[PDB]
Amino acid sequence: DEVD
Amino acid sequence: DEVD
Amino acid sequence: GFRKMAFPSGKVEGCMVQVTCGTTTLNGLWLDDVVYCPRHVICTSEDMLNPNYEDLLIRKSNHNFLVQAGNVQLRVIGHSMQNCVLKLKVDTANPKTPKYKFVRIQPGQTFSVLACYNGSPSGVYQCAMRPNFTIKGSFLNGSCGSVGFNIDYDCVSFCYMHHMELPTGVHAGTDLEGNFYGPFVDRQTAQAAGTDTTITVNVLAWLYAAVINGDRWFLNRFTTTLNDFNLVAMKYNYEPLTQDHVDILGPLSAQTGIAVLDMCASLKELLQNGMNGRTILGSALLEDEFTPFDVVRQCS
Amino acid sequence: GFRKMAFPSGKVEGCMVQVTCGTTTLNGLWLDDVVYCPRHVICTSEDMLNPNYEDLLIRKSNHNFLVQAGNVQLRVIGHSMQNCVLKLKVDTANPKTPKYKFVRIQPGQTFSVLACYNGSPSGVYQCAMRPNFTIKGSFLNGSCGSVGFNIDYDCVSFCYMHHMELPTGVHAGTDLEGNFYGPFVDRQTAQAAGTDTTITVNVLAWLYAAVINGDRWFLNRFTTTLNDFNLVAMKYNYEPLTQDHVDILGPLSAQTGIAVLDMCASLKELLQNGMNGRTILGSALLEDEFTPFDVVRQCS
Repeated sequence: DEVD
Repeated sequence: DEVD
Repeated sequence: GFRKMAFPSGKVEGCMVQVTCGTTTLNGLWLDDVVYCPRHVICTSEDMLNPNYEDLLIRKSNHNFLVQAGNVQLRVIGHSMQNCVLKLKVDTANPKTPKYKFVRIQPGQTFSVLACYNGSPSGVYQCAMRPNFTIKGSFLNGSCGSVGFNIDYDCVSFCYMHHMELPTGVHAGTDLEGNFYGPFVDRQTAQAAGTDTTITVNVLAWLYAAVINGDRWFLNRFTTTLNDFNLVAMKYNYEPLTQDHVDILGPLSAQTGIAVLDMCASLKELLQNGMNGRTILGSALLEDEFTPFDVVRQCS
Repeated sequence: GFRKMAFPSGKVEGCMVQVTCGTTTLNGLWLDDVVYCPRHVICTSEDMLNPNYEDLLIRKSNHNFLVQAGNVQLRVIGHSMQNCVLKLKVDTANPKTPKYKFVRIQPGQTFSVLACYNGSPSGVYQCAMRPNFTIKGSFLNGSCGSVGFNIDYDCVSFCYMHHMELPTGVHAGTDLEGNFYGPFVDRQTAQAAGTDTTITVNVLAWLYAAVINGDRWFLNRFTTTLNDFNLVAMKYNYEPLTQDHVDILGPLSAQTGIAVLDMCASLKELLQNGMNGRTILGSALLEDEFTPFDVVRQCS
């Protein structure tokens, strides 16, 4: 998960 | 205790 | 985990100074042309038992007070007392003075402490005003005069100054107008705090935080009434819950789709049966130093 | 209680900026004439699965990057990549640039995070680099590019930048030269962390803190060897202790008059028998996010  |  | 965060401390750092009176050194807060610190700085070790602060302060000259802001000796041009807080007028307005108010907070409300040693910022931590108006905190090496604060938009709300440690090793102090929180006096005499109860509304905020972070084992089928909850609460040294506390939790209820009285039913069972060797957000005890406002802030 | 304190955050606050690339906004660190942030800001939701960062970055112009420092739009005059960190050259040196170094920390070492939302400081917390190089922390609303730091005398040591969350919900990121801590890559693919072990030397520091604060019930008559301690340690997912860890605890041993191998014997029994419904510094679990250095700092 690189959101955000 | 009020030290310091 | 779910982190107990302090407010960023920068706006407070630029206001912390050293205040010395004879052999006594502690922390002061330098806002505009005024340094605030605990008045007990003017006391000799003798004096602390039954000080007459008016007589002690009358005896002091401007030059009995050494104020150091980093490398700069500040010039004291005036000395006065507002309740338990000493007010030193200096000949220079703090050029780092943030926008600020002085507020008096309620028991159960949270705030950040900038812990200082001899006027030097050392650390920042988040705590609650206990229901008995004490603060569990900092080890205290020259921590007297360290201040508590909230940041509201662009404004520092100063709410607390550390004055002393009680027999139990908890801390007591004043608002920035020098009124104690709780029934304490700046006198070296044995003073009892009330019973320290758990801040129920904070525990509920934190169970909400646990659900938001996907920690859900403690949810049960049951509901309860405020009335029946509060009978059990009082048995386990938990503050009674009111409708205002219910209303305050509304955003966390709505976000999670868990009614407040259903979460209350979850807390009831946890109190009655304990945690059966399980944990919530990686704690084995129920946490009460997050307000409903703190959880909403950090869950956005 | 004994408070987990963060370093004062002021020197870091004045360096935090917003970095936008298309619909992607996250936090940047503005030192001299350079903004550092995670390179994954240049990625579209598609791109995140197997990004070619060189190809993606070649496609971007200076004008594809919007840098906001408070109310000021900063002018990007250059864009480049150091490993996983994007480096935006701006036409203005940060006038609030503190003295700073970039350091790479070790697993078990602690540091402060200034958690930021869209370039705005929100909160400060103290954490440890887990033995598996992950960070348990902040809820993460626009927390990408938030930095970890120690203050050493007058110098900010930047040691960490948040890049991503792993399946387990722990966090991973890089040093300020853009090298990941642990075996992680800035790619939206399933990535496993190692086993997360307890930082034994930190647990021992904290038992020392408990004794210093007069919390003494867990001290026993027994001693132990490092060898026999480490067999039990490994059974309960605790890091092995070395002679260097023994040496590091020396000041806490000497201050308390409790040999390190005697405290080790105390920890052995606590692991084998649990806490029998008792607490240490008001925790029901053994705390491992205080280094020996942290306890010495705060116990002075």
